[PDB]
Amino acid sequence: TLLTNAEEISDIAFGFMGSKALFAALHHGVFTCLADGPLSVEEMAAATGLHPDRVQTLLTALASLGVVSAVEGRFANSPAAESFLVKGAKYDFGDYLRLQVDRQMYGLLDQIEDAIANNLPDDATSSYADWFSDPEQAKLYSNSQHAGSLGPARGLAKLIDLSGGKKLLDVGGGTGAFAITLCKAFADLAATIVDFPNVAALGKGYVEKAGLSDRIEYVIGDALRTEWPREQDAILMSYLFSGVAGDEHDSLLKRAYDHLVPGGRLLIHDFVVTADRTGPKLAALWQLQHTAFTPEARSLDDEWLAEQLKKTGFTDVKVGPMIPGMTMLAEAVRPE
Amino acid sequence: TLLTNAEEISDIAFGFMGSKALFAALHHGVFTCLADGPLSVEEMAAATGLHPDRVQTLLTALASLGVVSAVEGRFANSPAAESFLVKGAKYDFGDYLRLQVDRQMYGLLDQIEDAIANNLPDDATSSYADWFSDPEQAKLYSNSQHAGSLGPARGLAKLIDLSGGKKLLDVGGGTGAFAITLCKAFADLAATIVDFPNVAALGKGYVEKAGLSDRIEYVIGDALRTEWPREQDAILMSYLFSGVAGDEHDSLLKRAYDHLVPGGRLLIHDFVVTADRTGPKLAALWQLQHTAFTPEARSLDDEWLAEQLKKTGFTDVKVGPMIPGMTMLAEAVRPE
Ligand SMILES: Nc1ncnc2c1ncn2[C@@H]1O[C@H](CSCC[C@H](N)C(=O)O)[C@@H](O)[C@H]1O
Ligand SMILES: Nc1ncnc2c1ncn2[C@@H]1O[C@H](CSCC[C@H](N)C(=O)O)[C@@H](O)[C@H]1O
Ligand SMILES: CSCC[C@@H](O)C(=O)O
Ligand SMILES: CSCC[C@@H](O)C(=O)O
Repeated sequence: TLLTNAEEISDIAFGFMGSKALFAALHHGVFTCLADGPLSVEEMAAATGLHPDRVQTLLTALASLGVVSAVEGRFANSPAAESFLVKGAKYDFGDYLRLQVDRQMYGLLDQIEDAIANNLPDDATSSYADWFSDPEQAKLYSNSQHAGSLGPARGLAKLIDLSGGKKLLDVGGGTGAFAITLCKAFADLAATIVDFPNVAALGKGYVEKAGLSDRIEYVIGDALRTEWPREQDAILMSYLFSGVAGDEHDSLLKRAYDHLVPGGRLLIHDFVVTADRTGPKLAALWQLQHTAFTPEARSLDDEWLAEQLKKTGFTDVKVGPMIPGMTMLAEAVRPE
Repeated sequence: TLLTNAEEISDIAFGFMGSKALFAALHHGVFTCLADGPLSVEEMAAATGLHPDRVQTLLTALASLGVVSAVEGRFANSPAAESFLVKGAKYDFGDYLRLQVDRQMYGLLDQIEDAIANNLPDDATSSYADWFSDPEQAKLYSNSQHAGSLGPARGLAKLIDLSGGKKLLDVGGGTGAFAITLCKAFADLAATIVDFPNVAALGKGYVEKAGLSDRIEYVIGDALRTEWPREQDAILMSYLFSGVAGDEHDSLLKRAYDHLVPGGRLLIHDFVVTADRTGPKLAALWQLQHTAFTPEARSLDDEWLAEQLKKTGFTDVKVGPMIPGMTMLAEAVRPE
């Protein structure tokens, strides 16, 4: 798409408003109340403790975005709302949306005007490290991040083969949604996670809870200033490049390569744009979001990633989509 | 449409990142830099005083949104960008977006979770009066609004005839964009604008520099508590109902009626949704925005509006589109 109307510009300009319609509805459990069938404005006001005129305004906004249906003064969940937004649904993720995206990201992106200029004040969150210094933020971000990564981890376990008592290193693997998943999935697979203290202390909870403190250890600290375990069969870097300065990118690949065993695989999951750089829109937007608290970030495209993977010494380099319209998966092999 | 895919939810959830892409770009003069022709990342890094990497991330987000094209390594302004976002463009409204919408509205919407629950915190901005008592806030808001309203004001003059010695009352007419424009058109017209002190203080500047001091006067204050002149020929309310407690809607129509000579016209320009509450999307979302700082706002719909107008006593009551996909205009005549 290339914009033509002033209205089309307005569509983009006021997109934050629609995001906040969804977010607010989530906080007040709107889609959960609709789960048992259509409701009038007044029936909703009673179910949520909101004033009728306010719900009318909230729902009207929702209906206009297709998130709910509006038929004869009664509103109902869209199929997508029933699947993904109703509390308890197998695929529910309203909580990732309202806690991490709304409570943290929305406000945080008020920083980009300064960030894309590397003009941040000191009283701004300028890194993951700085941000996570606040344990209750670290826990707020991780807890939803974890929840959100479980699905993609499963999809991941279906492509790669870690069978054969192997060793996994997840650099920046947070609270362990990917390692925990790949370990439960693969026989005799052991894993290390490199992540910051406050995050690491939270992962240790998720890992002991899974009953896997025998197979999964944290090397705690800043990955860039902390020794990794060498001779690993597989390295996972998921949303690491995005939250890391762009000058680290080359030496990040060299290190991954150096810490691999011959035939070892490197796995990079992240917001990646096509090389023509016209999308995918969700990934480009998320690159920007990360830049808000990572002013030195750069933009990963699939071509660049391919080429630098090869010039690092990797072979069998492949790049494909993971989270539809949002992330990609790059696979690399240190040669046998 | 009625959404079904998790990616469709995602489109909306992260729509706010795209608003911010546009805004950050306006703040740094991106499109004005692309005004003379296509540019590369280094050149754009140069003209915007941004790092080539942060410009790449920014422009890439912009391309995937449609705001720019991405060709042979060089970025270009979309046609819409050329004409609406380039400073000095005949129809430029970039400053309205980055100053009023980005610097004020985006942050204000952080209140809706509480505002929709009629439970804002004491430190929350909870009305126009509250908000504009801050002169910097009033200035920032009103210099943009004046600009974004000049075009629609010309459109409104072309739709109506206020000739032959008329008196116009513009309630919450702000810095007088409309009034100035309709006075410029109809040489014998006199106007009266009713708006808050910090706003009127600005308006007078815009009025004097137009050479209209003799024909346009302010009545400073909360319109709800201040006496309006009587025997008017037209009464304009443009974006007044949106930001006012729903409590007060009936009795605004009545006063307008009582302050009109027989055969005089009431004009209501505002974000109005349709009675089926299906849209327009943009009006529905601005209704939610105003509610963030007007917790007793109610949804203005077209049917209610025409009905209340007849209820109050008007005739020749029509409602039609005004700003495409965003606002409507309701015309009514007090019987001859
Ligand atoms: N320099 C650094 N050192 C250690 N951890 C880092 C880091 N930079 C970013 N991180 C961590 O990288 C993680 C990014 S968020 C994603 C979590 C997980 N890898 C997943 O895919 O679900 C965060 O947990 C953050 O704490
Ligand atoms: N209760 C009130 N009394 C006086 N002015 C009010 C008001 N409530 C809102 N307003 C004003 O109405 C204006 C809304 S913005 C639009 C201004 C102008 N009528 C235009 O359409 O371009 C603001 O200037 C705001 O200050
Ligand atoms: C930096 S948050 C990205 C995580 C998101 O993709 C998810 O877990 O669904
Ligand atoms: C408070 S929004 C101003 C109205 C808008 O539609 C414009 O044209 O500027």
